Amino acid sequence: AKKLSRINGREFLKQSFNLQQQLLASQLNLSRTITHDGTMGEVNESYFLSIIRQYLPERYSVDRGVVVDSEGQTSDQIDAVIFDRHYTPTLLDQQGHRFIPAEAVYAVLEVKPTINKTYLEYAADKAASVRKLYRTSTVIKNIYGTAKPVEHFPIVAGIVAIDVEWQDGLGKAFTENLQAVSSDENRKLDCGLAVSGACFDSYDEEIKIRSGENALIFFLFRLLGKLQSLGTVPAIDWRVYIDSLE
Amino acid sequence: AKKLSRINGREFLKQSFNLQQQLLASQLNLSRTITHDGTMGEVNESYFLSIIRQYLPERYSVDRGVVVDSEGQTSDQIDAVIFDRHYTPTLLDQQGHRFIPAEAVYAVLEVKPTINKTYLEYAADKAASVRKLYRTSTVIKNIYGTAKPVEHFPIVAGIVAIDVEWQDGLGKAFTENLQAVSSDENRKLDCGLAVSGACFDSYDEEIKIRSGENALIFFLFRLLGKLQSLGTVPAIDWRVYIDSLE
Amino acid sequence: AKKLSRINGREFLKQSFNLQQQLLASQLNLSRTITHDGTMGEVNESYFLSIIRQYLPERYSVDRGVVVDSEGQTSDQIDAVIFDRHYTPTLLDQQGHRFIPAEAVYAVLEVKPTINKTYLEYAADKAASVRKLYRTSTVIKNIYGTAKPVEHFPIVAGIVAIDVEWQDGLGKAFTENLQAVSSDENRKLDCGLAVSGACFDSYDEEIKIRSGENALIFFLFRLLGKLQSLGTVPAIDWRVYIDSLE
Amino acid sequence: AKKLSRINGREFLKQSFNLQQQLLASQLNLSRTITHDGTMGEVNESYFLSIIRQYLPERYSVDRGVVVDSEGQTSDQIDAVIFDRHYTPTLLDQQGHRFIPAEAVYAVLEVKPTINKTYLEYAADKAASVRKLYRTSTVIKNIYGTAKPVEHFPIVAGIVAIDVEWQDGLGKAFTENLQAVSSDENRKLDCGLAVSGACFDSYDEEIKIRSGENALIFFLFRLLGKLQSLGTVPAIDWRVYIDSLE
Amino acid sequence: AKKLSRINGREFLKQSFNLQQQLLASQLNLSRTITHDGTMGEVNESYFLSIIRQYLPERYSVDRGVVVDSEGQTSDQIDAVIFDRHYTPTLLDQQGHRFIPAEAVYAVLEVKPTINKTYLEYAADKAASVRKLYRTSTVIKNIYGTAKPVEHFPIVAGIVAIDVEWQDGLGKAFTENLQAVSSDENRKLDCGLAVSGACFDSYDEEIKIRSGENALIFFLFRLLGKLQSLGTVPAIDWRVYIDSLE
Amino acid sequence: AKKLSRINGREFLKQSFNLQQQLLASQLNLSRTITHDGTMGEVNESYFLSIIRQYLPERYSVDRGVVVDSEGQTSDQIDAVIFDRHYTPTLLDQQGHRFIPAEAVYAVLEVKPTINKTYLEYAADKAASVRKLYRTSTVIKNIYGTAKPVEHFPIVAGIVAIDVEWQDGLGKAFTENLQAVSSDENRKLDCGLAVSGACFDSYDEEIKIRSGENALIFFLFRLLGKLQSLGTVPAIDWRVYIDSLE
Ligand SMILES: [Ca+2]
Ligand SMILES: [Ca+2]
Ligand SMILES: [Ca+2]
Ligand SMILES: [Ca+2]
Ligand SMILES: [Ca+2]
Ligand SMILES: [Ca+2]
Ligand SMILES: [Ca+2]
Ligand SMILES: [Ca+2]
Ligand SMILES: [Ca+2]
Ligand SMILES: [Ca+2]
Ligand SMILES: [Ca+2]
Ligand SMILES: [Ca+2]
Repeated sequence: AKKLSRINGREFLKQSFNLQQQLLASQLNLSRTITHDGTMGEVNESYFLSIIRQYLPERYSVDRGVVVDSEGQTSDQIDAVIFDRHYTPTLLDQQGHRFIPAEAVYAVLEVKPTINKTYLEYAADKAASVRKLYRTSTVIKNIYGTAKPVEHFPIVAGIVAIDVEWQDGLGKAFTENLQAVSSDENRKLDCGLAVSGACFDSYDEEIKIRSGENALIFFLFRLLGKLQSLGTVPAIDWRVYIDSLE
Repeated sequence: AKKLSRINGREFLKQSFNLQQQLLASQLNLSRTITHDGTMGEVNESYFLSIIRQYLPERYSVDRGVVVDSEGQTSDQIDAVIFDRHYTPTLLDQQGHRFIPAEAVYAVLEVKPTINKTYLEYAADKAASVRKLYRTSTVIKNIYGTAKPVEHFPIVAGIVAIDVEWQDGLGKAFTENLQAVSSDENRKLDCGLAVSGACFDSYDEEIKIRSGENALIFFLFRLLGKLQSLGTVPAIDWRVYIDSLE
Repeated sequence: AKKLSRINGREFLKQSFNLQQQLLASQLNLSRTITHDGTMGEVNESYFLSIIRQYLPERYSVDRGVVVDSEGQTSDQIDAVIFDRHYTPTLLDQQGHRFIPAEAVYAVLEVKPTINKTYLEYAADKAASVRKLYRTSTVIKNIYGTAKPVEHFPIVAGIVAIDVEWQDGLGKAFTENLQAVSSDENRKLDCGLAVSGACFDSYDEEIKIRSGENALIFFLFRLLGKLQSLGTVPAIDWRVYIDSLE
Repeated sequence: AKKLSRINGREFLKQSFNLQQQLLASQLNLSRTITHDGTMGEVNESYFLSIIRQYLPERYSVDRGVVVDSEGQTSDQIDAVIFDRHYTPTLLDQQGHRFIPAEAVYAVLEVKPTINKTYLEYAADKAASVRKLYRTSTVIKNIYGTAKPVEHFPIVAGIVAIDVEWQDGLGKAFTENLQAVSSDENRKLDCGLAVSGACFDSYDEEIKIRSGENALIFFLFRLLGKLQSLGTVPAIDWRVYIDSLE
Repeated sequence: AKKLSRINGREFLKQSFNLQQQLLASQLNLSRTITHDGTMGEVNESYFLSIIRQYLPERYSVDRGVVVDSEGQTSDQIDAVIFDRHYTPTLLDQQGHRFIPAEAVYAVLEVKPTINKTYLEYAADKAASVRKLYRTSTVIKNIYGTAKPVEHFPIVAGIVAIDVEWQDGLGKAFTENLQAVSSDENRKLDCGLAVSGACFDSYDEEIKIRSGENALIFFLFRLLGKLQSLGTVPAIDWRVYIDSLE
Repeated sequence: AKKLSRINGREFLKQSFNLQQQLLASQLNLSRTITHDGTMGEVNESYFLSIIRQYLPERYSVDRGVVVDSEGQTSDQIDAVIFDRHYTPTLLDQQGHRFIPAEAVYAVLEVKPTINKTYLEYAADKAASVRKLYRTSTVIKNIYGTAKPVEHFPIVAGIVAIDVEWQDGLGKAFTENLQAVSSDENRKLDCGLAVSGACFDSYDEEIKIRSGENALIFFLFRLLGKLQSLGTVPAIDWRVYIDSLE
């Protein structure tokens, strides 16, 4: 039996996130093990989806699915999409199998067995499949009148994995590979999380890396801040989703 | 067995709405049949409510009930109300039996057996019972300070039915009857849907009509756009719902 | 059997709130009785939470828990917190046991056996435990650009109880005790409700008191108005919840 | 303000039901008023459905809809069906618009403006539309082996209304009319509730009537007992719902 | 960053429970700390309720509230009741504030700061307040006919706490105090859990104690087995909850 | 616009299933297309899970995950498991990522791009990974006393796909391949569904095949019957999931 004294606010905050990080590591590694490293099934993104949905403000929705645009083009299948449903309609889909208008998307994340060159490249491919889609923006009626259309922001993209393959972790080889992957704005990976205890992002332009027990809390609060900086999705042009129909 | 090749984004969008249109047609026509054309019970609006709730952005709530104002006046029973709950309180009601402050209302729709003169007139009567109610508007605290009260918008009103009775569909006789019904701003019917495959609206001032497989997707996206143009409900004056109480 | 004629809108509004007031009185008094006036357990705040959650606009969340700040400091256990989750993250908690960032808080209420001097003082102590916590505010990206940080508002605090102990109700002795308790901005009690049928608030600076069947509807609409005047919580500085972590 | 002392268990039980009875009376009478006695819309059964769903054991499901049998025959639209979903499949319907296999049904109730001869006859017609449908019963695999098919029970049927029209309440004229209506096993009305404060049933063969504040609690506990006596629905013959399909 | 290899089934089972044990320890100890050892509020039982609800088979319901019998008698306020809702009605209550018929109860648990003599005695007092209530049992209609009434079983009772106060844990002093408390069948404590890592039960008549990382999984599986041995609650006599009403 | 007359019960039953079959075909084929025939992601089983969960009686639970036994052994990742939660505990998992005791399992289904030899073999491999796991069975307390342990039944296994690859559909080549796959009781595929419009099963020992619009309704009702014949899962031995723990 553990000797328990008292728990203070800082300690409880750390534990509330680190124990969830350990739970995610256990679940995602079970899935990686059972699927033989993603070769006999996809790593099960569901518990990651649940945790990020629980954390994120309710202005954000979180699910897996496919992104579509008003030109009829589709992304690849995306493991985790962070998107708007407060202002943007739902295309008569349901939880676990979304078909999302590109205008609604804030961020996308791919869940892979490990952070390595191969899987960074795959996650960047998924990102590009979303960022290549066309997005509309229209005027906005509000308390102060009608605002001009909001400029689109770059969609945030990342990778979530069980661990980091390089022996030195997220080190020089990692940053060189990330710099090379992110040599195309459609392919940029802004952030990533390994639930064994590492995270990175380029939100401040320079690559910032964290390791250890607080990786999840760092990843989530830093992502919160990046999302904050984006504002709300622009107003979808409803005309363009019906203009080719008879 | 059907020969299935591949499904593209445009095709999936069309099917996702047209198959729901067919499902609604089947359900609403069952209800029309069982009730002997609305004479032994009301056409069951519940599946329509579910579909429009699923489609609409989450800033909108959808339910059946009664609308009330700060003068104690009530509308008739309304089959489908699109309304705000993000800023406007709930009068201790529950799903399926709402008692809604008039300030919260964006739109109302009546579900009837068919689109014909009699049922257009009934749907216009229901609309007028809502539009006659009194609505308040107060100042709005926001990030930029306090905005002056927002001007009210006209509530949108429409009809949903199984089919269209005129042999020529939504044709010259229809537009003349709609023009005559909508000769009173309280009675105007802005839009309508027959799930057999027709829709209309006057959102662009002229009457625009669509028929066939895409009626539902047209109706929903055009309604989305009309709603977009309205902004958010004005801020309710909380004083007027308690000013006659001791 | 009661003779029932008809029900009008004003009458239904009054009943919809007064019958809920009677239900709350019955439940809270059962809890007060079973716990021997709070001495063998806390008065069960759950049904109060349900009613205020049902009434309040969906921009507000309602639950019990603990408030924490970016300095690691905690409030006492709070019976009812009205707070934001639309813009502010959730610290991986669940319903009934929240751990809430101080920036999210609009109001706090303590549930006690009765309104008397002792319990007013306890409710003021709980309020101060929340108001002493540190709150951040950052710039706000929005359709019109980026707004400067929003100034914090004073958190609203109150007391909910079964009845009022003074024989004269909320009278001269009450207002003197409330004036003395509220001689410290951190300890101010802005409002209160006794479900036997009394309420008070200082929203208009002078103390306004109501008694009888409409106490609940007065309390809720007046609180709605006070909340309205506050706007939305300022934007949390995400940096300060991770700045002490390695 | 009301003087509140203490609440004991018996008192809380009575209040928990009588206050809900008053709430239902208020809601159903609002609906009766707004619809002009059922002539401009159906009385809204939704709050009744919610209360009986809340009370009844979870082996029972409660909703509105249509009952269908394996011969393709349908009942009329039914305001409240008490039915099984634990052993009996759902025909891909949703809440508020059920399409229920006759084998699943325990009881049906019709909601009308008042208890009078006309509305008793209508409620009996609805009952007969359900009881005329064909029901199957097959062997039952269980811990002790396989049981022979269970014999069907008579479906329970009743009426729910706002009040009772006869000046003498549920008196001699009522019992004579109920005796005449229930002169056909398909048309029998086993029970009824007027939320103004009356109930009746023939569960003990003789007609038993209650009036006043405890009408709802009597109706619900007596119905519970009648349901108890029926056991679980027999096992549906899955073959008969697909035997006419190619 | 942690080195992660693979996760096997046994390892994942252990982690899935031990990490939840650590989470509960963190939460319950926060609550114990904030409330100053239960003296400024009750330890928050909500997260315990969530975990046991999640684990237990769906034949069991779990909540806090008060137990009542057909004689109008009430228990004290109970932190966690495991009870039936599949066969036994709900007395128009809601989650977090149940008013439960004694016939429905399988088990009760009290949440306290620590396992010590004082808190064992308090948990035994709570148990006795439930076990003293009167329970009915009636015949049971089922596929094989009608069974005679089922004999009542003893309600299971226990204690949940953060840790164990004795320096030697659940040792000789503990077993002597538990033996003395459990010298009255109404006061018997069958089991207990300290989330720091200890559990006990007398399910096999002798006291069996476990310590360490697997305390939660032991407690839950052993409780599952004890519950299994009880069968389903007997059939409530519906007559006795209405026999004193007019 | 379609000419709509009336809808009868048989017609509505057929449409309610066939339109859902068309919806599933559209969704699953979108997923097959976007994933390049399962090579760039798994076919999204989520909408299939939703439909079968909606249809099946509530004694059955439906989800994806991994099956585990009391020996610590795991199945492969399973796309759809039909299992018990009414009597069998949940191993602290959540929807979309279940970790299921083998004793709880009634059936398993694998979702693949098409019915062909390769994918039949893969679905049989998944089945065997579940059927190889160890299952316990203990005595059962019930109204009639204590029953001896229930004998285990063979788990049902199948395949769900978009279409059938053989030009002749489910013909001679299919039945020979199914006969060869099912030459090992652990590998037997009892049933399958192609949402383009074919289904098969061996529930009656001989292979029965259906094609066309009614494939889904046939598959679901025939599966219902097969499940019916199995009874309820045996009672899990709670001891064996904790016997290797210290
Ligand atoms: Ca287009
Ligand atoms: Ca993946
Ligand atoms: Ca007024
Ligand atoms: Ca209607
Ligand atoms: Ca800090
Ligand atoms: Ca309190
Ligand atoms: Ca048939
Ligand atoms: Ca009716
Ligand atoms: Ca009694
Ligand atoms: Ca306690
Ligand atoms: Ca074992
Ligand atoms: Ca698959």
